[PDB]
Amino acid sequence: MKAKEIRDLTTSEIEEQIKSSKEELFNLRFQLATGQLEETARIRTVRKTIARLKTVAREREIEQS
RNA sequence: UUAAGUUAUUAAGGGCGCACGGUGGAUGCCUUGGCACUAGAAGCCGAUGAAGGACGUUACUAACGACGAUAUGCUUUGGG
Repeated sequence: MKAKEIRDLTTSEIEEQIKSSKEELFNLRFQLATGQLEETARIRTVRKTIARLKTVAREREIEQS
């Protein structure tokens, strides 16, 4: 998910998306550990999604001040 | 046949010369790194936590670089 859609989302939606993305990342890591993950690029994709979500959240809580 | 006399051949190995190899890294050529300077700029950083480090971050990750739990990177504005 890109920064444009992230900015479309609302703050509560940003937090929920961060939670679900972190849960997905955890599941991906566990599959990788157990040897059940072939599509390894998903880990990096989700990591960058989380980074973008947090970036937009920080932008909002900065511009509020 | 005898006697007297003379002189070879031998190379175990060695010497000189020659040929062919090996080892070794000189020499020639080369440059990625240095050395001395010129002109211009700049001449401080730090409790808003520095210099320098430790430990981590990748699908696989021992090391250097980069980066910092938003980690082998995030947003934005321009270039291409």
